Amino acid sequence: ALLSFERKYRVPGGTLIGGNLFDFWVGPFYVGFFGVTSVFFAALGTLMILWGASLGDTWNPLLISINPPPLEYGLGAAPLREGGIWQVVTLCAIGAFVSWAMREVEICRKLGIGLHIPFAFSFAIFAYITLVVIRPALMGAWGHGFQYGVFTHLEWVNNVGYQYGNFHYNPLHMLGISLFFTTTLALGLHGALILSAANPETGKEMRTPDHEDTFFRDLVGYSVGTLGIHRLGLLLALNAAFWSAMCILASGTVWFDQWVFWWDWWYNLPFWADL
Amino acid sequence: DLSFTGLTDQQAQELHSVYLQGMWLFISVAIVAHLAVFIWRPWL
Amino acid sequence: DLSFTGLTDQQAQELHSVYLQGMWLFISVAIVAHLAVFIWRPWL
Amino acid sequence: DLSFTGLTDQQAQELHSVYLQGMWLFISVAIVAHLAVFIWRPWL
Amino acid sequence: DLSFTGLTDQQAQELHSVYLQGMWLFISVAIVAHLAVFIWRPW
Amino acid sequence: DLSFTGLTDQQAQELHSVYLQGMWLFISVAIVAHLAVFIWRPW
Amino acid sequence: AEKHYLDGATKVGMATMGAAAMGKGMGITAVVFFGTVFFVVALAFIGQFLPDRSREAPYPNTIFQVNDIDGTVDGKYTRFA
Amino acid sequence: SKFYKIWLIFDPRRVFVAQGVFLFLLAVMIHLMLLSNPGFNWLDISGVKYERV
Amino acid sequence: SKFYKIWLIFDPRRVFVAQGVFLFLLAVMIHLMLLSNPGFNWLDISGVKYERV
Amino acid sequence: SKFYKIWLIFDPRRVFVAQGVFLFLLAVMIHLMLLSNPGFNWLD
Amino acid sequence: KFYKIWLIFDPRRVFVAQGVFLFLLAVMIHLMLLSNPGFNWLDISGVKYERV
Amino acid sequence: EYQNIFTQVQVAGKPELGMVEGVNLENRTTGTTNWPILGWFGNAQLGPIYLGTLGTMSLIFGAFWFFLVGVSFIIQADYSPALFLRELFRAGLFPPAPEYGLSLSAPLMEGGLWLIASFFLMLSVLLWWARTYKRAADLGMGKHTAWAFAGALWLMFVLSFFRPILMGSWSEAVPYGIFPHLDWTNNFSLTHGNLFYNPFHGLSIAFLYGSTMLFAMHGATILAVSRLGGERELEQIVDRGTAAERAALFWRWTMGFNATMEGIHRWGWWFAVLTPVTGGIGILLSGTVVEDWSVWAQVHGYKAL
Amino acid sequence: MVGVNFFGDFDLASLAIWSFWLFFALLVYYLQTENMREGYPLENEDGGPAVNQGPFPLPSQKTFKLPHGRGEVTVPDYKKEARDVALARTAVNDGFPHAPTGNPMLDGVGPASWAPRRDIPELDGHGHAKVVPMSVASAFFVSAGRDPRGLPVIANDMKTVGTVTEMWVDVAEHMVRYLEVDLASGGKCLVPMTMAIIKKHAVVVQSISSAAFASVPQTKSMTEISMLEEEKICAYFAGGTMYCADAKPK
Ligand code: BCL
Ligand code: BCL
Ligand SMILES: CC[C@H]1c2cc3[nH]c4c(c3C)C(=O)[C@H](C(=O)OC)c4c3nc(cc4[nH]c(cc(n2)[C@@H]1C)c(C(C)=O)c4C)[C@@H](C)[C@@H]3CCC(=O)OC/C=C(\C)CCC[C@H](C)CCC[C@H](C)CCCC(C)C
Ligand SMILES: CCCCCCCCCCCCCCCCCC(=O)OC[C@H](COP(=O)(O)OCCN)OC(=O)CCCCCCCCCCCCCCCCC
Ligand SMILES: COC(C)(C)C/C=C/C(C)=C/C=C/C(C)=C/C=C/C(C)=C/C=C/C=C(C)/C=C/C=C(/C)CC/C=C(/C)CCC=C(C)C
Ligand SMILES: COC(C)(C)C/C=C/C(C)=C/C=C/C(C)=C/C=C/C(C)=C/C=C/C=C(C)/C=C/C=C(\C)CC/C=C(/C)CCC=C(C)C
Ligand SMILES: COC(C)(C)C/C=C/C(C)=C/C=C/C(C)=C/C=C/C(C)=C/C=C/C=C(C)/C=C\C=C(\C)CC/C=C(\C)CCC=C(C)C
Ligand SMILES: COC(C)(C)C/C=C/C(C)=C/C=C/C(C)=C/C=C/C(C)=C/C=C/C=C(C)\C=C/C=C(/C)CC/C=C(/C)CCC=C(C)C
Ligand SMILES: COC(C)(C)C/C=C/C(C)=C/C=C/C(C)=C\C=C\C(C)=C\C=C\C=C(C)\C=C\C=C(\C)CC/C=C(/C)CCC=C(C)C
Ligand SMILES: [Fe+3]
Repeated sequence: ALLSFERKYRVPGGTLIGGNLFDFWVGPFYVGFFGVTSVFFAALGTLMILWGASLGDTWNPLLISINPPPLEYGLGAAPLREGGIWQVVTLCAIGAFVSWAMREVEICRKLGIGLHIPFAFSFAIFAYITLVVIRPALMGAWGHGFQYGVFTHLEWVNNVGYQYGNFHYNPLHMLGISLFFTTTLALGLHGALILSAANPETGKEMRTPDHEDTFFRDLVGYSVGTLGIHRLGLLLALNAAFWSAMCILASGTVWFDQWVFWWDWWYNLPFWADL
Repeated sequence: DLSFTGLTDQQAQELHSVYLQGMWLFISVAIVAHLAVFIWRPWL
Repeated sequence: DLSFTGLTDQQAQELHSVYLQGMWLFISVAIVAHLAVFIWRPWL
Repeated sequence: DLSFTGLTDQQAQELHSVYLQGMWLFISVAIVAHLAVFIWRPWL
Repeated sequence: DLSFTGLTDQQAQELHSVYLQGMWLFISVAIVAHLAVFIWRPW
Repeated sequence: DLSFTGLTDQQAQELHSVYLQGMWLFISVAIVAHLAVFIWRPW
Repeated sequence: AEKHYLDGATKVGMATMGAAAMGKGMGITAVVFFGTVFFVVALAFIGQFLPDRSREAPYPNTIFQVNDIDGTVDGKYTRFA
Repeated sequence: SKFYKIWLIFDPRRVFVAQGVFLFLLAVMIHLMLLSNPGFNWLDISGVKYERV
Repeated sequence: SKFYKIWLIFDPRRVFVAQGVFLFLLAVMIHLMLLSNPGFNWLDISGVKYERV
Repeated sequence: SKFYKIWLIFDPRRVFVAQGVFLFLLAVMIHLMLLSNPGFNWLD
Repeated sequence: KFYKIWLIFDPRRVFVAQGVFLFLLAVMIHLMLLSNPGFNWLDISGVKYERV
Repeated sequence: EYQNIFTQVQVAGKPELGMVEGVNLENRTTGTTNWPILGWFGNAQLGPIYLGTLGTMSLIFGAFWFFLVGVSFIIQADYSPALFLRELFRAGLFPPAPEYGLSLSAPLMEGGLWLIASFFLMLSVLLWWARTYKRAADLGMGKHTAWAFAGALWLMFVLSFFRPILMGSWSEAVPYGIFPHLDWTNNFSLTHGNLFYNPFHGLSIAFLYGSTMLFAMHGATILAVSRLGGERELEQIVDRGTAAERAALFWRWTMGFNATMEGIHRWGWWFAVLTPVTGGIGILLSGTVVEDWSVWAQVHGYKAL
Repeated sequence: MVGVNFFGDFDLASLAIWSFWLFFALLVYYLQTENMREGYPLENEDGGPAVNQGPFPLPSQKTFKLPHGRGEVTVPDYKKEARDVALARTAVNDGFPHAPTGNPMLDGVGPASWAPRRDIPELDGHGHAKVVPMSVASAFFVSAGRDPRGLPVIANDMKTVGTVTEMWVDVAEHMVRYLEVDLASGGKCLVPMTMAIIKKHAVVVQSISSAAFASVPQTKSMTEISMLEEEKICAYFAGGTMYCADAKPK
C-alpha cells in the first residue's frame, strides 16, 4: 500500500553499507542494512527486558524494573542477574539508537534531502549516552546509570536530584529548563499561527504568510519569519538537549555540594560579602 | 531461470567453492583456538 | 495460476527442495545438540 | 465475480486447503505437547 | 581552473609540505620532552 | 590581486618579516624571564 | 563489464575479492568498536583524576524487593550490603 | 464451512505476516508466564529433582 | 504436503532476511536465559566441576 | 548439495561485507560474555 | 598526492580545529599531572630545595 | 552542502508595514528599523507594533505589577541599593501567611502588597489574552493562538488563583522572586509526597518532552526539505509539492506513518497546549483530592510495596 | 475530596486520569484522520487501489478558499497524481525499488521527482509575483554578507560553468531565493540559494555536474517563475545529489 504519490520515490540507491542486499521495504518501513541491525537490537533489548521482568515478582508494566549493577562492581561486567541484564539492555539500546540514526541517513540519501533529522536525533542520543555511559564512566561505576522502569527511573531522577540539595540551583539545569519551556512556547505559537492562517474565520479566504508576519508584528513587534521559526525551533531543542546533558554531567563529577552553594561566588563578593 | 543477482549457474558454483574453502579455513583456525582454550580452561 | 512472487510452479518446487534440505540439516544438528545437553544436564 | 484481493474463487479454495493443512499440523503438534506437559505437571 | 577552497594546485603542495614539516617538528619535540621527563622522575 | 587576504607576494614577505621579528623578540624576552625565575625560585 | 566479475579466474580473483570484502567489513567494524572501547576507557582513566569526592555519591537506584533478582528476597543487592 | 472466501477479503501475505507475529508473541508470553511462576519453571524444577541437575 | 507454494506468496530474499534475523535472535535469547539461570550456566558449572575449572 | 544457488538470490560482494561485520559482532558478544563471568576473564 | 585534500577542505577551519584540539589535550594532560601529587613539579620543588 | 542554518547574503527593500484587513491603522506605529545581526538567523526588520486599548491597558497593569514587586524588594532591602542588587534573584514578594486564610486583611508588607500586585498581574494577563484574540480577529484569522494562550493561563491561574481558593489560604500561592518561586516548586513537590507519582505531572512531562522532540523533528524536517520550496508551508497545504511529499515519505519509511503539511501543526498545537492543560489538572488535584501522591501510587499499583 | 472515593478506591483523581485517557484516544483518532487528507486512498504498485487501506477511514472533505481569484481546493481529493513516472518495477513481489527506464534526472524520478503544481506564480499578500529578479523588485539591495553577482560558479566537479548575473528575491519575506547563472554553454540557469555556497572566489554548487548544467529546467519568462518551474528546478538539483555524485573528486 503506497501513498498516491509514493511510487516515483521508490528507487534504488542511497545505501551506505550493503548495496542492494537490503534495499527494500517491508510494508511502509524501509529496511536497509541498519533496519536489520536496529530491529535486532530493539528486539533483543525488549526481549531481555521481558526476561528480566520474568525473574522478578511482578508482571505489572508499571512496576517492572531492570537495575544497574551495584557500585562494588565498578566498571566491570556484572553477573547477569546482579546488573548484567541492565548492561545488556543498555548495549542493545545504544545499538538500536545508533542504527536508527544511520537508517534515517539512508532514507535522507534516497529522497535527496538534508540530514538535519539524524543530526537532531543524535543530540537526543548524546543526552542518553551521557546519562548511561559518560557520567558513570567518570564516576567509576556502571551503577550510576539509571534503572530501567516506567516509574523507577523517576526514583533515580529523584535520588540524583536530591543528592545535590535542590537541583533547581544548577545553572545549566536552569538554562536547560528555559530552553525546554521556550521550545514548547515556540511550538505552540508556530502551530497556532499556521492553523490560524490556513483556517480563517468562517467564509474568509485562506490567509497568506504576509498575514502571519503581520500578526506577530502587531502582537509583539517582531516576526522571525517562516524559515526563521524552523531554524529557531531546531536550535532551541538541540540546545535544550545539550545543556541538559552538561547539567547532569557536571553533577557528581566536578560539583559535589548542594547546588545552592554554587551562587556563593556572587553572594560572597567582597564588597557586599558581609552585608 | 531464477537469477536475482545476475550470476550464471556456473559462476555461482565456482564462487560457492571458493566461499567453502574460506569458511573451512576460518573454522579450522577457530577449532585450534578452542582446543587451546579448552586445554587451558575447560568449560565442559 | 496464482503467483505473487513471480516464480513458476517448478522454480518454487526446486527452491523449496533446497530450502528443506537446509532446514533438515539445521534441525539435525539441533537435535544432536539437545540430546547431548539432555544427557549432560536433563531439564525435564 | 469480484473480490477485494483479486483472487479468483478457485485460487482462494486451494489457498485455504493448503493453509488448513498447515494449521492442522501445527495444532496436532501443540496437542501432543499439551498431553506431555499435562502428564508431567498437571495444571487442572 | 579554480578550486573549491580557492587554492591553486601549487599553493596546495607547499601548504601540505609545511603542514608535514610542522607535524614532524611537533612530534620530534614531543619525543624529546618525553625523553627528558623520563630521565627526570622515572615512571 | 584579489587574493583571499587581498595581499601580494611582496607584501607577504615584509609582513612575515615583521611578524618574525616580533615573535623572536617576545620569545627572547620570555627565555630571559624564565632564566631569571629559575635562578630566583627553581622549579 | 556489466558484472563486478566476468572472467572471475574462478579460484583466485574470486578469492581475493571475497577476502578484500570480508576483511573490509570486519575491519570497519573493528575500527568502530575499538574506537568506542577506547573512548570509554579514556573516560574512566580521566575520571580517575577527578577529585576524590567523585567517588562519594551513593547508589542512586532504589531496589524495591519486587524487582530484586539476586536470589534472596531482601530488597537489596545481597552479598554486598 | 466455506471460510475460504476470507481470501477474497484479506491479502494472504499480510495475514500470514500478522499471524506469525501474533503466534510468536503469544508463545513467548506463555513461556515467560510459566517461567516466572515457581510452579512451572522447568529449569529450577529440574534442579530440585536431580539434586542440582 | 504441497507447502512449496509458500514461495508463490512470499519472496525468498525478504523471507531469508527475516528468517535469519529471527533465528539468530532466538538463539541468542535462549543462550542468555540459560546463562542467567544458576543451574544451566555452563561457565560456573565447569568452575565447580574442576575446582575453578 | 545445491546450496550454491544461494548466490543466485543474494549478491556475493554484499554478503561478504555483511558477513565480516556479523562475524566481528558475534566475536565481541562472545568475548565480553566471557569477561562477564569471573572465572573466564583473562585480564585478571 | 594527498595534498589535493586542501583543494576540497578549507585549510583554515581544519587547522584551527586541530590546533584547538591539541591545545586542550595538552592542557588537560598538564592538569592531570598537576592534580597528581607524584609529578606535580611545583610542589615537589618546594621539597627538593626545602621551600626553595 | 549548505545547511540552511544561517543566511549567506541578506537583502532588503522597502520596509513592510503589514497587511490591512480590518486593523485600525492609527493604532499601528510607523517606524521600522532593519537590524542585520538578526537577519543572519531570521528576519532583520524590527517591525511596527500595534498599540490599542487592550495592549495599553495590559501594559499599564503589568508594568504596575512589576513596579510593585520592585518596590517591595527596595523596602525589604532596608533601602540599600547594595542589598537590592545583591538580592535581585533571592528576594521575593511573598503571599500572606496561613493564619490570614483568604481574607484581604493582612499587613501591607506581609501579603497585602502581594495581593495588590497579584490583582494587577491578573488584570494584565487577561487583557493580553484579549489582545491575542483581537489581533487575530482584526486580520480575519482563526483563534488558535488565543486558545493556546488560554491553556498556559489555565496553569497560571490554578497555580495562584484556583488552587489557593480551594485550599482556603493565599499562603499557597507562588511568591514573586526568581529563586523563591523555584523554592516554592520544590516545597510543593515535597509537601504533597512526591510529585513524580502524580499521573498528570507525568502526563505533563510527556507532553513537554514530546513537544520539544516534535519541534526538533519538524524544524529538522522543514530544513531538510528547504532545497525544495519547503518552508513555504502555506501554499504547500493547498498545492502539494515535492517538499511536502518527501517530508511525508521520510517519516512514513522511518516510523511507518506520517503527517501532512497542515496536520503536523495540529500535532504540535495539541502537544504544546496539553502540557499546561494536563499540568494544571495535576496541581489542582494536589492537596484538594490527593495529599500524598506516593501512597496514592502505592494504592493504585504503580509504586511498589 | 481527600480520601472520599467512588467505587471503592476509585477517586476523583482516578476519574480524571481515566477521563483523560478517553479524551486522548479521541484526540489521537482526530489527529490521525486529519493527517490523511493527502496521499489517500492507498494504491498498489501498478497505480490501482490497494487491497488494504488501514484502520483509520478517510476524513470528510474540507475546502480552502484561495485569494486573488485562485478558486477552491477540497481535500482529501481522491485524485491520482497528474503526471506519468518513467519507472518500471524490478520484482513481481511488492516492497522492492522501481528502476528508472531512462535518464532519472531528465525524467524526473527518484530524488529528482517533481510534483505537478500549477503553472502560475506564487503570489504575495498584495497579489503580485512573490519571487522576482532584483531587476524587477528594484528597491531591494544587498544589506549584509557578500554579494555573489559577478562571481564564477563551480560545479560538483571542480569546473566553472559560468558567472552569477542576477538574484531572484522573495519580495514578501525579504530573502534571496535563486541565483541566475549565465552559462558558457550558451544560456541561462537558475540555482536555488539553498543549494549554493557563496565564497570569496566563487559560488560552489556541490550537487550538480558541469554536464548537468547544460540541461537545467528552463523558465518561460525571466521576470517571474511558476510553482511548476520552481519544482522542476529544485528537484533537478536535489536529484543531482544522487545522480551526479560520482563526478565528485577522488
Ligand atoms: C528531584 C528532581 C529534581 C531534578 C533533577 C534532574 C536530574 C537528576 C536530571 C534532570 C534533567 C532534566 N530536568 Mg530536572 N529536576 C527537577 C525539576 C525539574 C523541572 C521542574 C519544573 O521542577 C523541570 C522542567 C526540569 C527539567 C529537566 C530537563 C532540563 C532535563 C530532562 C530533559 C532531558 O534530559 O532530555 C534528554 C532526553 C533524553 C535522555 C531522551 C533520550 C531518548 C532516546 C535517544 C530514544 C529512546 C527511544 C525509546 C526507547 C523508544 C521506545 C519505542 C516506542 C516505539 C516509542 N527538572 C528537580 C529539582 N533533572 C535530566 C537531564 O538533564 O538529563 C540529560 C537529569 O538527568
Ligand atoms: C522538586 C521539584 C518537583 C517538581 C514540581 C513541579 C511543580 C510544583 C509544578 C511542576 C510542573 C511542571 N513540571 Mg516539575 N517537578 C519536578 C520534576 C520535573 C522534571 C524532572 C526531569 O525532574 C520535569 C521535566 C518536570 C516538568 C514539568 C513541566 C512538564 C510542568 C510545567 C508545564 C508547563 O507548561 O510549564 C511552563 C508553563 C507555565 C509555568 C505557565 C505559566 C506561564 C504564564 C502563562 C506566563 C505569562 C506571562 C507572565 C505573567 C509575565 C512575564 C512576561 C513579560 C514579557 C516580562 N518536572 C520535581 C518532582 N513541577 C507544573 C505542573 O504542571 O505540574 C503538574 C507545576 O506547577
Ligand atoms: C502552550 C503553552 C506554552 C505557552 C503558550 C503561549 N504563551 C503565550 C502565547 C501562547 C500561545 C501567546 O499568545 C502570548 C504571546 O503574546 O506570546 C508572544 C504568550 C506569552 N507567554 C509569555 C511568557 C511565558 N510563557 C510561558 C509558557 C508557555 N506559554 C507554555 C510552555 C512561560 C514560562 C515557561 O514560564 C513564560 C514566562 C509572554 C511572552 C506572552 C504573554 C505576554 C503577557 O503576559 O503580557 C502581560 C504583560 C505584562 C506582565 C507586562 C510586563 C511589562 C514589563 C515588565 C515592563 C517593563 C518596563 C520597564 C523595564 C520598567 C518597569 C517597572 C516600573 C518602573 C514600570
Ligand atoms: C513492547 C510494548 C510495545 C508498546 C509499548 C511502548 C509504549 C507505547 C506508548 C506510545 C505508543 C508508541 C507506539 C507507536 C506505534 C508505531 C507503529 C505505527 O504507528 O504505525 C502503524 C500504523 C499504520 O500506519 P497508517 O497505515 O499510515 O495509518 C493510517 C491508515 N489508516 O500507524 C498508526 O497507527 C497511525 C496512528 C499514529 C499513532 C499515534 C501515536 C501516538 C503517540 C502519542 C504519545 C504521547 C503521549 C504518551 C504518554 C506517555 C505516558 C507514559
Ligand atoms: C548468549 O551469548 C552467546 C553469544 C553465549 C552464545 C551465542 C551463540 C550463537 C547464537 C552463535 C551463532 C553462531 C552462528 C550463526 C555462526 C555462523 C557462522 C558462519 C556462517 C561462518 C562463515 C564463515 C565464512 C567465511 C569466513 C568465508 C570466507 C570466504 C572467502 C572467499 C574468503 C577469501 C579467502 C580465501 C583464502 C578463500 C579460499 C580460496 C581458495 C582458492 C583456497
Ligand atoms: C592550568 O594549566 C597548567 C598551568 C596545567 C599547565 C599549562 C600547560 C600549557 C600552558 C600548555 C600549552 C602550551 C602552549 C599553548 C604552547 C604554545 C605556544 C605558542 C602558540 C607560541 C606562539 C607564539 C607567537 C608569538 C609569541 C608572536 C608574538 C608577538 C608578535 C607577533 C608581535 C606583537 C603581537 C601581535 C599580535 C602584533 C603582530 C606584530 C607585527 C609586527 C604586525
Ligand atoms: C493464560 O494466559 C493467556 C493470558 C495465556 C494469554 C492468552 C490467551 C489467549 C486469548 C489465547 C488466544 C489464542 C489464539 C487466538 C490462538 C489462535 C491460533 C491460530 C489461528 C493458529 C493458526 C496457525 C496456522 C498455521 C500455522 C497455518 C498455515 C501454515 C502453513 C505452512 C500453510 C502454508 C500456506 C500456503 C503454502 C499457502 C500457499 C497456497 C497457494 C495456492 C499459493
Ligand atoms: C527601578 O524600579 C524597579 C523598582 C523596576 C526595580 C524592580 C525590580 C523588579 C521589578 C523585580 C521583580 C522581580 C521578579 C522576580 C518578578 C517575577 C516573579 C515570578 C517568578 C513570577 C511568577 C509567577 C507565577 C504565577 C502563577 C503568578 C500569578 C498567578 C495569578 C493567577 C495572578 C492572580 C492571583 C491573585 C491572588 C489575584 C488577586 C486578586 C484580588 C482581587 C486580591
Ligand atoms: C523459554 O522458551 C521460549 C520463551 C524460548 C519461547 C520459545 C520460542 C520459540 C522456540 C519459537 C519458535 C521457533 C519456530 C516457530 C521456528 C524455527 C524454525 C527453523 C529452525 C527454521 C530453520 C530453517 C533453516 C534453514 C532453512 C537452512 C537453510 C540453508 C540453506 C543453504 C537453504 C538454501 C535455500 C534455497 C532456497 C537456495 C536457493 C535455491 C534456488 C533454486 C534459488
Ligand atoms: Fe512549520
